[PDB]
Amino acid sequence: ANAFLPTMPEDTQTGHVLGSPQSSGVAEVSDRGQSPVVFILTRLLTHLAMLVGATHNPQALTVIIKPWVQDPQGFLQQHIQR
Amino acid sequence: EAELRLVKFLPEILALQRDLVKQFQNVSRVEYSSIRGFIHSHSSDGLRKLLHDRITIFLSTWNALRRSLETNGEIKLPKDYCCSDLDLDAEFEVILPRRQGLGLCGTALVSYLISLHNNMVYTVQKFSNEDNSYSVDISEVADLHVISYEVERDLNPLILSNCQYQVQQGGETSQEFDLEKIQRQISSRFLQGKPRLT
Amino acid sequence: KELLKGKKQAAVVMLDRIFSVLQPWSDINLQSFMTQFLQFYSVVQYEEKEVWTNLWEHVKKQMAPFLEGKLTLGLSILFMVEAAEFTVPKKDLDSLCYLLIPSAGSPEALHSDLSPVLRIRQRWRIYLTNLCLRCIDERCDRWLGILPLLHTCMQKSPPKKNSKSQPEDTWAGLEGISFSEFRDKAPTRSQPLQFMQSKMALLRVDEYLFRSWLSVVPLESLSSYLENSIDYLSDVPVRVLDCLQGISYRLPGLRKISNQNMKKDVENVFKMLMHLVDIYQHRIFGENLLQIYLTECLTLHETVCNITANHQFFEIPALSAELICKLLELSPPGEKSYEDLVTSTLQEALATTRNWLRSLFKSRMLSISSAYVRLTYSEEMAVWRRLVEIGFPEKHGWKGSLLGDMEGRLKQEPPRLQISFFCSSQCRDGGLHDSVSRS
Amino acid sequence: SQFLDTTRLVQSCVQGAVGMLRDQNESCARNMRRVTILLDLLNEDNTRNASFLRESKMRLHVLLNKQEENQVRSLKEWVTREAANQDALQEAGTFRHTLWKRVQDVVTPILASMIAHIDRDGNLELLAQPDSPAWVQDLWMFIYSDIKFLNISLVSFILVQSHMNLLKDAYNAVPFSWRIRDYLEELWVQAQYITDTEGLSKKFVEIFQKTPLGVFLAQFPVAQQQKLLQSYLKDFLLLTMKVSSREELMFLQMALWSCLRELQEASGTPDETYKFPLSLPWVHLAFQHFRTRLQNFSRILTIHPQVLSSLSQAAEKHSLAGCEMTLDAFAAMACAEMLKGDLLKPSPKAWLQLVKNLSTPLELVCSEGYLCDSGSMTRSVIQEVRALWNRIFSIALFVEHVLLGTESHIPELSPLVTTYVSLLDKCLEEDSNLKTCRPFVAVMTTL
Amino acid sequence: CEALSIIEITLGFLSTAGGDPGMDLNVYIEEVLRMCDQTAQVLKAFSRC
Repeated sequence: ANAFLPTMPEDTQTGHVLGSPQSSGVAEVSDRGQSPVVFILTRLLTHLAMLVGATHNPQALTVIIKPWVQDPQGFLQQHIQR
Repeated sequence: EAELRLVKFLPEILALQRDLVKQFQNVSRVEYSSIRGFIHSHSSDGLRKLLHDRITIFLSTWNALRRSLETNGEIKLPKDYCCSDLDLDAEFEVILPRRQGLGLCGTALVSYLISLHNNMVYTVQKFSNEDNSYSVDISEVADLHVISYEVERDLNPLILSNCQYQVQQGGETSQEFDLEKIQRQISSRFLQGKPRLT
Repeated sequence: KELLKGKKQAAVVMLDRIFSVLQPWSDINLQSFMTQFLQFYSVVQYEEKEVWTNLWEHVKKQMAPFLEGKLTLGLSILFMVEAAEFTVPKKDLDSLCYLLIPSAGSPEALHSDLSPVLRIRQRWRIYLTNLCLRCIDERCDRWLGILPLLHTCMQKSPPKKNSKSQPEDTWAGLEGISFSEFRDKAPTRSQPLQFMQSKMALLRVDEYLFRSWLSVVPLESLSSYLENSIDYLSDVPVRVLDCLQGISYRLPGLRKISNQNMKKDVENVFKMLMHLVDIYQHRIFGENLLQIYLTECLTLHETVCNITANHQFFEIPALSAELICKLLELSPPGEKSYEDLVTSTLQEALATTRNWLRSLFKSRMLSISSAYVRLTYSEEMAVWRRLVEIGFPEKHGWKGSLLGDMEGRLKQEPPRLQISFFCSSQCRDGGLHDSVSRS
Repeated sequence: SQFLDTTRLVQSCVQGAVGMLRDQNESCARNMRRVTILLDLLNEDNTRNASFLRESKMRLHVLLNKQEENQVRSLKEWVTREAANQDALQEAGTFRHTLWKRVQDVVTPILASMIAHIDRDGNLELLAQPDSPAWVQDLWMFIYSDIKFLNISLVSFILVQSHMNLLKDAYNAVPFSWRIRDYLEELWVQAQYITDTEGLSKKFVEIFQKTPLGVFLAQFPVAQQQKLLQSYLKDFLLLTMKVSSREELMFLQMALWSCLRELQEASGTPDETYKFPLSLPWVHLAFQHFRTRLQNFSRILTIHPQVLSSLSQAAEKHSLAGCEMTLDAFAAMACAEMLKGDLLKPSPKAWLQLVKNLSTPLELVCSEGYLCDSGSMTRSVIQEVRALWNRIFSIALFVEHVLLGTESHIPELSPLVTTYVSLLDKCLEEDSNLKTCRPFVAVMTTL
Repeated sequence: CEALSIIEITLGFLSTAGGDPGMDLNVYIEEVLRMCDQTAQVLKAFSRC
């Protein structure tokens, strides 16, 4: 419940503050102190364990993941595809 | 790399901001709601399409870069700015370059491009050159002052020109990146001979 | 003559050749025809009438497929006769203008689909304006249907208040036409009102045409224009703001009112405007348009008090104060911005009425001169009864103020002659608490 | 009318109008200067100042008339609104002084905004000079006497912004630099959208000759037109590129004059738009045809400032700026001769920074994409610039590869390789073309 | 009130420009910024400043 989740950007800003995966944005360069390969691998393992927890009780992933209100499954499928 | 791909579009958005400063040097008087209503409020059709091209460039750069600004920019800006994809029917005050409220979009974007460019030239100018005094202002930035290239025409053939193939007598194929030749090629075409922006 | 017959045959086959390329419909094709006709005119006993003889012989032919069973013919013949500077007959103004009238083009999306044909916004403007001024001679009936063409290839409608934008040519959107000798003449040509009765559907194709038709109609046929266009205002209850702007543009251009005819005409126009206000609702006042209506009715009051100077013409400011009464008594209460707004507009309106009353009463009252004491402005008590009887809200003034004005006007008279006039059968009609009689 | 002494009113409001203005807080603070200027030229003695009074009163008439249509007519009745204002009456004493203070406080921000629109960069002093010819004051009192060509919108401490980032007291020589520049660039965008890029110069000069500024400048005779043309050259270079000198600006003015004459020498003989070669809009055509070929030259004068001194002999020994845009080639030649004169004299390290900073512009000039077309002499000069830069750049690889290496690691080999620098220099002055056999064999044997 | 208007104008001038710190205020008022005669009373007041 509102924990500083791993591999998120930082200026705190808890949660899963990331946009739609069909974004025209930059390639998500690694943050404050980390190599890019460890960053994208840790992001991938993180999104896999949040999705495993998201298949059980999606209301807790609505109260964790910030912008949507509709569904967790397709959003994270697009993220795992990317 | 993906942010220096878009420094080519910086004199265009500075042409935008100079024309808006030159046109709208007022306060609480601009009565335009949305950008599309202002763009159709011009009679000379070439200037309409010119503003359309520059605003399409500005919206594409903004939709690209709107995630590093709130975590790496020095100007702390809120989250009601970059939580949507901007379009031609959005609000009009996002292009007038103010410094406190909702006009931090244009100013924060130009200042962050200047800060990225000046951080990388500072890294170059600390490693090997050790001194230079070449520094130009932001009043005469033409196209030839910013780091500009393309990836599918200008970056990929230089890097592809330095993958070296080595075959031993036993029979192998080792790919080696001789980093000195790629450094000398990348340095003496793009990122040497450039100013330190103020 | 035999070479000229071959010249005519070459002309008819080249005109057929450039009519054959007109079947694909794009601007890229249309750019080529101006290049083809310029080179055709460059290479051509050859008088200048023989060039126009071949052009006039074809143009009579394609009315027969097109009058019954078609915009590209009129733009093509405009390119062909602008391309030579050639006088047309008056009787051919009956046909060529009908080639431009956008029948079966009633959606505006089809006009935006026809827009990429005519993308350059500058050459055609001079072309349409010279054609308008060329056909402005006394046949002049069909040229009102060319206006929907020249109102779709430029900027949208400016919604601002009057005397801010510019005078009438920018609001209406003509900018090259001297209509002012034509609304003010001997109107022997009333065929525009029949043409506008017949061709009503063109009001669906844009927003400029109702405004430009308002600035072309004569005064005695303007009330008929508002009665024939009730249902278009039922479709959109915003164009009465355009009616207010058109009358506030049209009134001060007229000078002082001197006849009974203009009295009948302006009274008829004000009864139809009050009628079209009070039929529908305060849905006219929607989405915070009320302030602009208030500024327009104050400007309209100011421009109608400045053109009445005979005091038997009190019916017209009487109408213009019952109109602001009706628009005030319909609006919704929201806060105190509306309350300060209604107080300020009512104060300025009563200030305008009082400054009108001080403008034409530049002498005394009840000068005797005959031992048969009579008013010098003989129909005066009707003016005071009429301008006092409109019911403003009485938390404001209008009754503590104008009656005090009348009291200050009455004590300027000596008491003997005043009392002799008060029972002289010209202070008649004690009207059951008629408040000027209590005064 | 005689209802109010308007001249006394304007002269009273000048000081309070000018004292609210501020510049960018060091950019030639001229408040007392503007007071002296306006009070010298708001009189009725000269017909210059009389016509300026009549036109300033006409601009005040139309700007207050557009300003007071927004009023609700209870503030238009200003005498009655001010007599009901008790505090302003008892603050100004009598009634007529109170009314005059009211008209002064109305006119004063309008005059201040008017000075903020006129005095953009120094346009007033062109009236304050003596011995200025008829084109200066005639063009100044043509542009200021037109409402539609020169809009003045209105709005406290109002900001007037500088455009020329100028030196001490510039006073731009054309009477309005910025309005003609923005008008001609609007005309440029409309001209290059209407027609194609073949009759662009013809349509651009003809659409210039249509405008009222064009038919105003045509009745000037030839000499004032030419003086206006060199003045507009100098101010256009000060407007576009910030240049930190006086004599760099003279060489750029000859260079853009060479560009304009070159572009007028491009077409053979139409002689109908070359019945006006001495006209304003050619400047913009020259810049829009040659912008990189000027800007690179600006960069080759901004990184290396001393080479301009060498250019201070060059036009005295070549007599350039007559036929073709040639100053880039002599600046390239003078810069390569400066680097070939010394090779070691400040230090080897500072010589490497100076040659690596000028590597990019000097390599850009010797490319066939930059020099699209010119005469054969400019192409011949670029081949010698190519050869001399190939020699200097090969020396730069040799220095940065062996000399700083043996100055960093093993300081026991420098008096040998510093001799072999001169040995490679003596073997290479004859043939500077490494694409053939003999200098390649010579460099291998020397190594 | 007249004196306060005069000195708000002159402080608006003295703020965004330079000033000689001597030079008694009348010889600033009538000749430098060329101000006319408002009233003699405020000038007899400002004579010793």
